[PDB]
Formats: sequence, C-alpha cells, structure tokens
Amino acid sequence: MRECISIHVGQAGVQIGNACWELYCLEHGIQPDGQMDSFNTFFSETGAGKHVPRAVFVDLEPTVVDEVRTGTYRQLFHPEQLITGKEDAANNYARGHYTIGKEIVDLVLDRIRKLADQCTGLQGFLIFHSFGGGTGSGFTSLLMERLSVDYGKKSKLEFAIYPAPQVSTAVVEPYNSILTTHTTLEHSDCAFMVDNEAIYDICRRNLDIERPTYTNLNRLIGQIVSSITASLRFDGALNVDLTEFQTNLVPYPRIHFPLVTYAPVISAEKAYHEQLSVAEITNACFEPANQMVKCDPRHGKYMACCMLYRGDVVPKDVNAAIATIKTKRTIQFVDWCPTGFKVGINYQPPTVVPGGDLAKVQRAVCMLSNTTAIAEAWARLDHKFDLMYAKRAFVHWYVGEGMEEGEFSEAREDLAALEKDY
Amino acid sequence: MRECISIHVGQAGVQIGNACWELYCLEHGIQPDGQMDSFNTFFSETGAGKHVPRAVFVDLEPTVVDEVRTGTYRQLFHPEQLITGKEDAANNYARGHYTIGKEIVDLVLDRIRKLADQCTGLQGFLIFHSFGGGTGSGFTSLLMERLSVDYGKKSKLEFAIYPAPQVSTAVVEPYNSILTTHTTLEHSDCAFMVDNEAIYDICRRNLDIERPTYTNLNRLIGQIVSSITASLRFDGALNVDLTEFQTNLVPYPRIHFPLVTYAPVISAEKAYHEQLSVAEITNACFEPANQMVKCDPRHGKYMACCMLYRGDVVPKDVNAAIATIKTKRTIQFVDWCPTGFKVGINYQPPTVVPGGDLAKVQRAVCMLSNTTAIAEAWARLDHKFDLMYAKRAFVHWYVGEGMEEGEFSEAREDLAALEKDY
Amino acid sequence: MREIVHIQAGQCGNQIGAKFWEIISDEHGIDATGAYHGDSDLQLERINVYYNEASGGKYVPRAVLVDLEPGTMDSVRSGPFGQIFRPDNFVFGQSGAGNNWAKGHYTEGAELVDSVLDVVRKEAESCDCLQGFQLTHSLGGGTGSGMGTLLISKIREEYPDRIMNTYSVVPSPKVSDTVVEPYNATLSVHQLVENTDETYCIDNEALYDICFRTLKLTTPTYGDLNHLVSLTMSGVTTCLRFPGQLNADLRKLAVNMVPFPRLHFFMPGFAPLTSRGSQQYRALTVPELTQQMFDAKNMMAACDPRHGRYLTVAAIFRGRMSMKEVDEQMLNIQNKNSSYFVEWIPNNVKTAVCDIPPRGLKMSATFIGNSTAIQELFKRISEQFTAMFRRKAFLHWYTGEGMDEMEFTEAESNMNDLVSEYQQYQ
Amino acid sequence: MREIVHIQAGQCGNQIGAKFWEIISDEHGIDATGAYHGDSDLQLERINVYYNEASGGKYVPRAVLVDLEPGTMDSVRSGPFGQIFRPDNFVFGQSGAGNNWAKGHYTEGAELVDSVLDVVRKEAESCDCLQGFQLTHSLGGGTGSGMGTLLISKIREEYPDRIMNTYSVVPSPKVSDTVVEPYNATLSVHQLVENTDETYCIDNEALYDICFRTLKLTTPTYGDLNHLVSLTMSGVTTCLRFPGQLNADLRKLAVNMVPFPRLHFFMPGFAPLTSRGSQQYRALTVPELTQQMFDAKNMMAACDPRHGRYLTVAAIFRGRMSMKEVDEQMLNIQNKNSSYFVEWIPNNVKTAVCDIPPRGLKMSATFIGNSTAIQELFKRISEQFTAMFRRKAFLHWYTGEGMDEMEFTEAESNMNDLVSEYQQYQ
Ligand SMILES: Nc1nc2c(ncn2[C@@H]2O[C@H](COP(=O)(O)OP(=O)(O)OP(=O)(O)O)[C@@H](O)[C@H]2O)c(=O)[nH]1
Ligand SMILES: Nc1nc2c(ncn2[C@@H]2O[C@H](COP(=O)(O)OP(=O)(O)OP(=O)(O)O)[C@@H](O)[C@H]2O)c(=O)[nH]1
Ligand SMILES: Nc1nc2c(ncn2[C@@H]2O[C@H](COP(=O)(O)OP(=O)(O)OP(O)(O)=S)[C@@H](O)[C@H]2O)c(=O)[nH]1
Ligand SMILES: Nc1nc2c(ncn2[C@@H]2O[C@H](COP(=O)(O)OP(=O)(O)OP(O)(O)=S)[C@@H](O)[C@H]2O)c(=O)[nH]1
Repeated sequence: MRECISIHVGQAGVQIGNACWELYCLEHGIQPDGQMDSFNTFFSETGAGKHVPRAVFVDLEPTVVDEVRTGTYRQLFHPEQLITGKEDAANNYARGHYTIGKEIVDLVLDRIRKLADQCTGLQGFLIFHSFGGGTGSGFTSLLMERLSVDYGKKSKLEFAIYPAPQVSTAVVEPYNSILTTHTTLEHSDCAFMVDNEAIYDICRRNLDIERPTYTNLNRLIGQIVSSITASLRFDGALNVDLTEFQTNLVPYPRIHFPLVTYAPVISAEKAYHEQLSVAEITNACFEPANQMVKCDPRHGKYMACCMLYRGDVVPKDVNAAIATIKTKRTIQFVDWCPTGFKVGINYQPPTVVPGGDLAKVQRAVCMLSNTTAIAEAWARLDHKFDLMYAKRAFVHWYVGEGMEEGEFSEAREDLAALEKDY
Repeated sequence: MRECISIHVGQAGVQIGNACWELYCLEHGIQPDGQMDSFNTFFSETGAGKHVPRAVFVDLEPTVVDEVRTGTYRQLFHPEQLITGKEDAANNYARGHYTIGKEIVDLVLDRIRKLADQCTGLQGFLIFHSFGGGTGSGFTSLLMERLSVDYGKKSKLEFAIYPAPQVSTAVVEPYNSILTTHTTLEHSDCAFMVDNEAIYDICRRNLDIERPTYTNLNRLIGQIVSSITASLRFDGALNVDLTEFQTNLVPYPRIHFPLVTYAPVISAEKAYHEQLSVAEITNACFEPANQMVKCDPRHGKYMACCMLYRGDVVPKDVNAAIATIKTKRTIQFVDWCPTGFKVGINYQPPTVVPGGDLAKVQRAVCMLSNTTAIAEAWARLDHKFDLMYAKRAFVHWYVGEGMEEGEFSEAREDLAALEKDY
Repeated sequence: MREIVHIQAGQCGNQIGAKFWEIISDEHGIDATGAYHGDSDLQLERINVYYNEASGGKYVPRAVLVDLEPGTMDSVRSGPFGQIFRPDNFVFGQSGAGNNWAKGHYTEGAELVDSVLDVVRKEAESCDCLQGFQLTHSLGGGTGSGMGTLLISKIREEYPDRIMNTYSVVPSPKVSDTVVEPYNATLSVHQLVENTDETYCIDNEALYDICFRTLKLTTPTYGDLNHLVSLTMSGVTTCLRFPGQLNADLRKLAVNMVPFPRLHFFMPGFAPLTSRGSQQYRALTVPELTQQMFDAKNMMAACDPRHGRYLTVAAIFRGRMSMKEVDEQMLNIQNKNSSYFVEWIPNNVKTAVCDIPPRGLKMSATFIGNSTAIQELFKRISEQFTAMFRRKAFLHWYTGEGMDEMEFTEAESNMNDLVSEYQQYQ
Repeated sequence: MREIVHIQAGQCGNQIGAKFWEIISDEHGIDATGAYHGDSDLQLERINVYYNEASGGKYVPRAVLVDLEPGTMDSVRSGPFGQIFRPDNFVFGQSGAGNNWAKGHYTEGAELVDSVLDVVRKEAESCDCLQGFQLTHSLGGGTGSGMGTLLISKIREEYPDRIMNTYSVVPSPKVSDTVVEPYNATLSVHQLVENTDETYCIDNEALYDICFRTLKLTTPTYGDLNHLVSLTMSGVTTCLRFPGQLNADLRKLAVNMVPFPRLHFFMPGFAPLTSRGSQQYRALTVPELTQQMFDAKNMMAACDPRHGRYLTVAAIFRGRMSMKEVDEQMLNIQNKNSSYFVEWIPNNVKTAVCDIPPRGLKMSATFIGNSTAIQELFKRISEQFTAMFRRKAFLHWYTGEGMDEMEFTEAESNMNDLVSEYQQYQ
C-alpha cells in the first residue's frame, strides 16, 4: 500500500543498502530466499510466499554490484534490479554526470518507473549515496532531477555521506561536493549529513570497539533508517509520515540540511549496568558528541527538532523530558521558532542483528535536528574550494569531461549565498 | 469443423512450420506418430486414432523438405504432403515467380484444393515465408494470387519475415522485397512484419541467452501463432475469429501491415521471483523495445490494437489496464479512430515446449498493433532501392529471368504511393 | 540432384583436383577404393552430387581429367586414391602445348576438344540434373589456359543456363614463371570474361606467404597449397552438399556476388589457419575468425583490398554457431570498416551457415570478396603485355600457329575496357 | 571488462614483465602452463583482466613482447612460465639499437612499429573494453626508450581516451651506465610528458640500498629487483582486479594524483620489507607499516622528498584492516609531517583498501607519491646533458640517423620548462 522506493548510488550506497535490506529482512523474519502486513510497504509478494524488495542498485563499476550478486541475499533480490557500468567516474563529478550517466540514467529511470507502476500509495523516495564518490554525486544528482521533473512535488529524502573535514578519501572531494550541492540544492527535499570520523569516534568511545570496519558503520546507518521507517512499517501512538519531515524541518526551502543522532549506542556488558529511561537517552542524544556530524550545535542555534522514540515509552515521560530539556539553558533555539519540536512514538523495539555491535534494548531514540552549526562546516568546505581553485588545481580533469570554468565560480558563489543565508 | 489451412514457403517457412506443428502436437498431446475436439481444426483424424496435420511444405530446393522427411515427425505426416523442387530461386524473386514457380504452382494448388475439399468450415489460410528469400517471395506471391482468384473474399493471413535494414542475408533483398510487396499488396488481407534483429535483442537481454539459434526464434514464432489460434482451438470469455482481424485492423485496404509483440519473455530464473498480472504484462508489451519489429511507434501513431490474453485473467482487470494505458500520454492514437481496441480472453494457458527458453506461466499476452512507424521502415526500404537502382546493379540477373525494366519503376512508384498514403 | 561435373587442366589443375578429391572423400568417409564407409546418413544424403553409384556398392567421382601430355595424369593414376577414378574417364593427348596458348587452343586442342566434349556430354546426360561445372587450371601455362577457354566456349554455346565457375590460378607477379605468361593471361581473361560466369583468383605467392607466416611452416610444398585450395572449394560447396541452418548454393553465390555481368572476379580466403602450437591458444569462436576474416594477409589473392573498395562480400561458415552473433559481427564489420566498403550497396555482406564442419576442425569460415583490388593485378598485366608487345617479343610462335596481331589488339582492348570499368566503379 | 594490455621493451622491460607475470599467475592461482588451479571464485572473477580464455580450460596472458634483438625474448620463452605466453604474440627485431635512441626510434623502430601496432590493435579489439595500457621499459637504453616513445605516440593518437602508465626505469645518477644515457633520458622524457598520462620513476641504486639495508641480503640479483617492482605493480592493480572495502582503479589514481597535466611523475614504495629474522620481532600492524612507508630510505626514487614537498600521496593497502585506524593514521601523518606536505592541497592523502592480501603476506601497503624531490633528478640530468652537449660528444651517432641539433635544443627547453614548473609550484 504505502510503499517507498529505495535507491543506492555508488559503493557507499550499495553497502548501506545491503545492510539496510538484511536488517529489514531480519526484522520482518524474511529469509535470504525471501520467505518467512507492513512488509508490503517495502517488499512485494510475488507468486507464492516469495518476496522481493523494491530496491535498485546502480553503479558505474561492476565490483560491488557483482559482489551483491554473489551475496547470500542473491535469492532475495531479483537479478535485474542490480545495475552495472563499465567505467567509474573515479571521484569525478563531471565523469559521473556527463560522460557515463547521460546514457545509463534511462535504465534506472525505467526500473523506478516499473517499480512505481505496481505501487499505488507511494509515499516518497529514499536515496543513499556519498558526496566524495564521483558516481554518488554525479549520477545521484542526475537521477534526482529526472525524478523531480517526472514527479514534481513528490517527497524525496537523501542520505549523503558527507566527507569529513579531515577524513576524505578523494583529494578532489571539495570540487565534487560543491558541484553536486549546487546541482542538488533546488530539488533535494531533505538531505542528511553524515560524518565518517564522527561515526568512528562514537563507535570507539561508546561501543568501546577499537577496530571497527565499515560493517559496523553500515549497521548504525541501517538502524537509523529502520528507526525512521518504523512509523510506516509499524504502528505507534503518534505515527509520522515522510511528508511531515519536509513539512516540519524546512523553515525555508534553502536550508534543508538537518543532521541525525542515535541513542543509546552501548555494548551488552555496559547494558547490564544501565537501565533505560527517556530522560537519560534524550539528554545523551542531545549531547553534541553523540551526533554523527562533526559540528558543535552550541556554536549555532536550533531551528527544528524531531524525536523518534521506539519501544515502550509513555508519552507523558517523553513530554516531561522534552519540556525539561527545553527549559535548560544549554541549548539555544531560534527566536522565530518557539515551537519547533516533533515527537514520534512507535511500539516496535529496535531490531538487533546477530553479531551486531548494538545490544538489544527495549527503548531507543533517533533524533533529527536542523541546527545552525552545519553552515559552519559548509563555510570551511567553501574555504577548501578556494585553496584548491586559486591555483586551478585539477581543473583540466573536469574540463576534459565537458565542464565550463565559469560553472565552478557559479557554484562557489551559490554556496556562499547559501552559507550567508543563515 | 472450423479448419484452417497452413502454407510454408522457403526454408524460413519450413523451419517455422516444423516448430509450430511440433508445438501444436505437444499442446494437444499428439504423439509424433500422430496418436494420443478442437484438434479437428488442424489435424484430420483418419482411419483409426491417427491424426495428420493439414500442412503443406513447398520449396524449390529439396534440402529442408528432405530434412523434414528425416525428422522425428516423419511418421506424423503422410509423406505426400511434403513438396520438393529442383532448383532454388537463389534470392531471386523473378526466378521463384517466372522460371520454376510458373510450372510447379499447380501441384501445391491441387494439394490445398483436396485438403480444402475434405473441410467444410475452412476459416482461412496462414502463410509463412520470408521477403528476402527468393522462394519465400516469388512462390508465396504466385500461390497467393492463385488462392485469391480461386477464393475471392476468403480470409488470408501472411506471416512475413521482414528483412532488417542491416541484418539481411541476401544482398539483393531490397529488390525482391519491393517486387513481392508490390505484387501482394492488393491481395494482402493482413500481413505481419517480423524483424530478426529485434528477436535477437529481445532474446538476448530479456531471456538472458547469450548465443541463441533459429531454434529459439522459431519457438517464439510458434508461441505467437499458438496465441493467435487459441481462440479457434480453445474456448474463452471473448473468442475472436480470423475474419475479425481483417475486420478490425484494416482502417483502409491499402495500409494492412500490423506488427506484433509478445509478453512476457523471461526464463524460469526470473520467473521464480516475478508475478504476473494484466497491468504489468500489458504495459511491458506496450513498451516499444519489446516489439519484434524494429520501429519506434512514438515516431508515428496508432490506428488499431488487438490484445489476446491467454490464461486466467479477470476481464475487469483487463478493462482497467487498457483504460489506464489509454489515459497514458506516451501512446498517441489517430483522431478519427478513438475506439480502435479489441480484447480476446482465452482460458488456455500458453503451452511450454520442453527444453524451451520460455518459462511456463499462468498468463500471457500477444498484441497486434497497426502503427504508423512501419511506414518509416518502408520509406527507408524504398530509399535503399534507389541506392541499388540508380546504378542499375543486379539488373541483368532479373532480366535473364524474363523481367521488364518497367516493373522495377512501377513497383518503386507504387510503394512510394503506399508510403505517402500515411 | 544438382550433380556437378569436375574438370581439370594442366599439371597444376590436375594436382589440385586430385587433392580436392581426397578431401571430398575424407569429408564423405569414402575409403581409398570407393566403397562407402560413412558414419552418418547425411554423408550419403547428397553423395550423388559428387559421385555416381557403381555395382557392388561402389562410388566413382564425377570427374574428367584433361591434358596434352600423358605424364601428370599417369602420376595421378599412380598416386593416392588412384583406384577411385574409373579409368575410362581419363582423356589426354600426346603432344603437349609447351606453354603456348595458340598451340593449346588452335593446333593441339582441336583434336582433344571432340573427346572432352563427348565425355562431358556423357557425364551431363547420364546424371539427373547438372547444376553446373567447376574447373581447375592455371592461366600461365599453355594447355591449361587454352583448354579451359576452349571448354568454357563449347559448354557455354551448349548449356547457356547452368552456371560454371573457374578456379584459375593467376600467374604470380613476383616471378614470371613463363616468359609468355602475359599473353596466356590476356587471352584466357578475354575468353573467361564472356564464356565464364565467375572466376576466383588464387596466387602462388600469397599461398607461400600464408604457409611461411600464417601457417608457420618451414618447408612449403605444392601438396599443402593444393590442400588449402581444396579446403576452400569444399567449404564453398558444403552449403549445397550438406544441410544448413541457412542453406545456400552456387546460384545464391552467383546472384549475390555479381552486380554486373563482367564484374565477376573474386578473392577467396580461409580461416582458421594456425600452426601446430597456436591451436591451443585461440578460443575457437566466431570473433576469433572475424578478426582473421577481413585483412590483406589472409587473402590468397595478390591484391591489397585496402587500396581499393569491397564491392560485395560473402562468408560461408561451418560448425556450431549462434549466427545472430554472426549477423551483429557483420554489422560491426560494416561499421568500423566503412572506408573499405562500397557505399551504393547497402548491407553488402552475405552470410550463410552449413551445419557439418570440415573434418578435423570443429568450426571454420570461408571468404569470397568482390573488390577493386584485383584491378591492380589486372592493370599490371596490361602494361606487361604492352611491355612484351611493342618489341614484338615471342610473337613468332603465336603468329605461326594461326593467331594474328589483330587478335592480340582486340584482347588487349577488351582487357583495358575491363580494368577501366573496374576503376570507374571505384 | 576493463582489460589491460601489457607491453615490454628492452632487456630490463622484458625481464620485469616476466617476473610480473609469474607474480600475477601466483596471485590468480595459475599453474606453470596456464590451467586454472585457483582456490576461490574471486580468483577467476576478474581473471579476464589479465588473461583470455583459450579453448579447454586454459588461460593466456594479455601480453606483448617487443625487442630489437632476438636473444632475451628467447630467454623469456625458455624461462619459467615460458609456455603460458602465446608464441605469435612475440615480436622481435633483428638489428638492435645498441643504446641509441635515434636508432631505436627512427631507423630500426620504423619497421617494428607496424607489427607492434598491429598486435596491440589485435589485443585491444579482441577484448571487451580496454581500460588502459601499462608499459615496462628503461630510458637508459636505446631500443627501450625509443620503442616506448613510439608506442605511446601511436597509441595516444589512436586512443585519446584510455589512460596509460609507464613503469620507466630512470637511469641511475650514481653511475652513467651508458655515456649517451642523458640524451636518451631527455628524449624519452620529452615524449612521455606529452604522450603519457603518468610515469613512475624507479632506480636500481635505490633497490640495491633496500636489498642490502632494508631487506638485508648479501647478494642482490636482478630477479629480486624485478620481484619488488612486480610486487609494486600487483599492489597497484589489486584494487581493480580484486574486490575491496573501498575500491579503486587506474582512473582513480590518475585523477587523485595529477594536479596538472604535465606534473605527472610518481614515486613507488612498498611495505613491509623485512629480512628473514626480523619478521618475528615486528608486529604486523598498520602503524608498523605507516612508520615504514614515509621515509626517504624506502622510496625507489633517487631523490630525498624531505628536501622538497609532497604534492600528493596515495596509499593502497591489502589485508585485514579496520581502516578508520588508517584514516586517523593518515591524520597523524598530515599533522606531524606538515612541513613536508604542500599547503594549498587540503587533505592531500588518498587512501584505498583491497580485501585480498598478496600471496605470502597477511597484510601489506603500497605508496604512490607525487613530490618535488624528483625535480632534483630531472634538474641534475639537465646539467649532465649540457655537460655532454657543449663539447658535442657523441653527436655523430644521433646526427647521422636523421635527428638534428634543433631537436635536442627543443627537448632541453621542454625539460627546463618542466623542472621550472616543479620548482615554481614549491
Ligand atoms: N560510512 C561508510 N562510508 C562508505 C562505505 N563505503 C564507501 N563509503 C564512502 O565512499 C567514499 C568513496 O567514494 P565512492 O562513492 O564509494 O566512489 P565509487 O563507489 O567508486 O564511485 P566513483 O567515485 O564514481 O568511482 C568514501 O569516502 C567513503 O566515505 C561504508 O561502508 N560506510
Ligand atoms: N527468424 C528466422 N528467419 C529465418 C529462419 N530460417 C530462414 N530464415 C530467413 O530466411 C532468409 C534466407 O532466405 P530463405 O527464406 O531461406 O530463402 P530460401 O529458402 O533459400 O529460398 P530461395 O531464396 O529462393 O533460395 C534469411 O534472411 C532469414 O531471415 C528462421 O528459422 N528464423
Ligand atoms: N597451387 C599450385 N600451383 C601449381 C602447382 N603446380 C604448378 N602450379 C602452377 O601452375 C602454373 C603452370 O601451369 P601448368 O599446369 O604447369 O601449365 P601447363 O600448360 O599445363 O604446362 P604443360 O602441361 O603444357 S607442360 C605455374 O605458375 C605453377 O606455379 C601446384 O601443385 N599447386
Ligand atoms: N630493475 C632491473 N633493471 C634492469 C634489469 N636489467 C637491466 N636493467 C637496467 O636497464 C638499463 C638498460 O636498459 P636495456 O634494456 O638494457 O637497454 P636496451 O636499449 O634495451 O639495450 P638493447 O636491447 O638495445 S641491447 C640499465 O640501466 C640496467 O640497470 C633488470 O633485470 N632489473
């Protein structure tokens, strides 16, 4: 009925989608084969007892997609939703937007069209990608504008792996980030920033894991998305719709980059000594270091807040904790938004994956905040562009793919305007 | 009772006939010996429990007919139906029309006459041949004028293998194609185009077969013919007669070249995780690339469409899907034909040949449409004629068989008139 | 059923025909005597196309051997498979033209012509239906070219319907084997242009190049070259003699490859041709043959097609193919090699497939190309003829035997007309 | 699927390529012949990148061998893994440039160029998609540098889309192996800067230093040196050939490590490199490798990076790492070594990890560095060229072969411009 269509672009998107789909299949008891009501919101039941996710995997290189084809979930995904290319963008937004994307965007467009034709209550689209990767910027932006012009006001959500100010695999990340942000600002309804270094720190200090691989990061991201989607996939005291997210956390269309936070992130041995309360988890979540974006919110302000509690939490307890923290002077809120809160209570306890770093607990909270600290990073990011543009470094690479030198300056001034809009 | 007469001309006709009759014999459970009520429409039970097809195989070269004599279905035919020539036309319409056909058409005429004398409810004739082949053009044309003058208004159906613009075995295909199209235009009640490269593509990237042989092409063609004839050979909610096709899909007698499409075209590997409904199969069929004729219908318009759904499909579902697609803007219909739809529901599931690429499924759709884009190809074909006639290339070959140079020019202008009729 | 008469002239023609007969017998599984020893019914299904039944369950080839000296035919009789031929078929003179066209066409041929026409008429009428004639000779020698021209003239005035092809061996440009070879070439061409439906040009130097480089053999012999030409011939005829998923015959090739009545000279080519070691390092696939298919190194005709243009191309394959791949391969060849292909013949590539592969090879192909490269060859002969005619060198032999200077003038005029037409259609 | 063509020139190039092929066959589990014997499906998952499936469960490398003398290729044929190569792929000359660039590029290369371009086009078109070309040669010799320059020119004018990397061996500054090596180096560099996307500088003296000191071996051999260079090459390509938690390919390295079209020279580095007894005294951890990658001792370029500055750094790793630790380690490198790193390139370190470790080592790392130290090398060469040009020493050999003094002047001017650009960007 109320289906949602997932898109994964780039290697990061593919890995995150794999983790998310295994997590949901475990949550609904779906076998890797696909066997065993809200599951219809994400998995179509075809023929007899067989179920297939409404997912599309696309990349300009066949490595990760082929690995997914060889994964245990091969019996889950129907073969042709997976898309493979020949030449990767190679950390080049122009390569992934003009060279290869311009002739393979139609394939993913047809895939999502045939998926949407068999769904009647499509709430919106989810996209997972990375700014640093050339594919995850260029092809993401391209398919995003295709979806926007094919749908207009249909809600779309973006999960961008925002490269860290110091952890950035591609040395040309500022160019791709600026270009793709200029390209995606107008039509991406709501993009969520995620910092890899922040996740590393949170995992190492709270979960007390010395050496976590990307598997743990993918577990955390899948848990976040599961907490987000539990409203549609499960009943609750106050269910929240996807349209409400862009209705609440968008004071103005320009500023639509809210960050996310999770609580609690503890090991089982820690979980023995800790009993869960709404107040403790909420104040821990509002603690700046618990956020997976490397920015101090207290350096800015707060424009909106959205708590998502899952489990058995009394609404009076949530109201009391939220009011008490609102009374606290630690966090400042913008004057023209005195009432910028939203609370979603759900009766589904968070799912635990076997071998997972997270420990199964009754209560859990996912927080979404549109703070002002984000612009800070943007400014720094813009500064990086300057340090890589005064010498015109790497310009020839993007010039060779069909760019125009003026577009770089246009994107730079556009993002300067976005920054000073705060 | 309500019999139909099959005719196969040339090697293409012989192979297609072999595949189609083995498919029918499988459908009715007919042994290769011919043993084991609607079967009376194609097989004449004679003597004792022995049924023989009402098929005539004719060729100017005795290769394929002899191969049929040595085939597994040797005892299926009483050996008098198979006809052999001595010298093939060798990709020469003049050779197959004037040299050898003029003195051997009488044999097949007598064969079909005595086959028709023992049938009282003869619906019409199915004819299989290829335009490129000299036999499949010349002998088909000659036999077809003989049938037209011996029967007048009796319905005739043509299954022509329209040579592709670039996949064409004989280099002299344009001359034969133009000549035979001019010669059979007047009598062609309803002729179906089939472009081999289109079947190659449809097999390769839908059935995922890397290296298909004409066996699979013949399987698909036999499936198409079985879907067409299931109305006569089986009951359904809305059965369709052969006269109804030439009644519906002929807005004017001149333009009578509808193309065909099939759905679904998949293997069991995809079929495990895919369900079938009328809407999905119908919108997949309406997609231009699924058509086995290399044209884009969006370049032109639609005059008529006839969809045969075989299996267990609810008529209300068919009506809803057809209305929804009618509301879709991607297909445009001519103004003076607002209601050009025909729907035929049959309760017989599509038969699957053992070892066949196609996977057994409950539902299947065969679509026959009259689109304008076909004229495009004709114009292109006519253009090719000019490129092969301005230098008078290969003229001597046809002059040696008794042609007149004026025939080429009159055929060219006739097909120009056909093209500009659109 | 479409029986074919085999006729060979000269030492080269007779040896090549002998090799071809051993190849055909190997293909049909016939012993060294003539008794049937095939493994499948399809081996004997069209056995009558190249054989006639004989009492005792025997088979004799439908062949006629012609010569002006009794030596090379004696060698063929004493050679391998000497008992398969019925001795009555052999016909030879006692003089020997001695590398003179006039002697081989007007003085010493005027007596053997009656016998050879009688025997070919006997073979034609005694059979069911004569599809055509295949000839084997060379244009350099005396009895070869002259006898071939005389036979084609008489056959054409006798059977104006059946198509005949000549596997004439063009003289090698690198060595003038006979000093008078330009004269023989000119006269043979002047007769073949009208009295022969089509011709294949095969050169010894190209065969040597293939054997040294492509086949990587240190010791080439005439046996190997005759084997290659015989393999080409068998691959050409396998479409008629065996069933195929897309069958073809001699008339199909004639119609496809001939855009004009006088433009009927073709380049044959074979693949695969690998040495002893390379055979285990090549994936025996159709792309592996198409990469060996269109290039000047693999053409056994001494003319580079890249200089000229391909008027038309035909490819006959043998084995287990999914020939939609062959179709798209021809499309790719048209695409990338658009420069070498003529423009006013859309889709100038003809393709046919025969089920049964040749013995020893799971899959192979054969190329028949009509192009303007041979023009160069032809053009060259022209001036060489002039270079040997202005000084009137070696004209005494031809003049004394009944020819005339006007005859050579008319032959050269027609030859120049042919080369001019070839150049004009470029 | 992104197939790669391997081309080797000169004795050094051919030997290094042979060693690299044995290393790759070891990595992919290929026997001494070419039969597949892998233990995991991932070995054959991308086997086609460096191999072609011959008939009958066989694989042959996508390799081409080029030389002007038929000796060292004979050694390759007779050496270990000699039967894996396709014999026809071998291409050899018959004269030998004799350490003369003009002979290896104008006189004796002008005839082998046709054959090598033909074979490289064969390999390119016979494959699905050619990602790029990797070459192996040395600039000191004559046939090596000249053939490499000719091949890169022809390929670049033929394929302006596919990136190519050259593993050229820089002449050793410590000894002038050939008196004319500055000239060959200058000409080869002048061709590479325009017709090559990137180059790696490898010097024999650095490998000797590593063998004696870092590896602690009493007797260095060319086999060990080639083994180290091959290990570097395999570590570079393992990102493409094997799945990785953060995948990469040649285009990724090119885009990340090239800030300007003409500043595309790189330094290789490998870790770990320990003697026999040291392996049990150092833990196999990532910090134990990061301490070993960043030092002038482990750079195979005869130039200390500490004098200059690092433009960019790329680090590929293989094995079992929780690479957030690699991230914070790169942060430590950026922090402590801030002086040695350029300032106008924020976060100038690229990082990638491939899952499968190299055979025999549970975890390893490879380093690719673009810095201003190589400038000195180039700078030094300039004076040597001048020191060998004012006296006009050994100009007769190059002048007589068709070159000119203006050609040397233009090459020296381009070299000076390049070194000036490196100095200016410091
Ligand atoms: N947190 C997290 N990030 C990942 C993961 N996998 C990949 N990434 C991110 O992906 C970035 C690399 O860029 P990609 O999008 O993967 O590049 P690509 O997939 O090769 O596509 P191209 O750049 O166009 O070639 C790194 O900076 C990582 O931050 C993952 O599993 N977890
Ligand atoms: N799709 C398809 N086409 C076929 C098949 N068999 C033959 N053809 C077509 O037949 C054409 C070859 O000419 P034919 O129709 O066989 O002509 P013929 O039987 O040789 O008769 P003549 O031309 O007079 O010699 C090719 O262009 C093919 O398109 C088949 O099994 N499937
Ligand atoms: N391919 C091939 N060519 C041959 C062979 N034997 C001879 N030739 C070629 O045939 C040409 C000579 O033709 P030939 O048959 O000897 O003339 P001829 O007229 O018959 O000679 P004569 O009988 O009057 S003595 C030469 O160019 C030679 O290269 C052979 O076994 N294989
Ligand atoms: N690393 C490494 N370097 C080598 C090896 N063999 C030779 N070299 C280096 O190659 C350089 C000489 O290059 P070389 O290939 O001999 O020139 P050439 O032009 O090919 O010489 P020729 O073929 O004309 S005789 C020398 O500096 C030498 O140090 C080797 O096995 N490993």
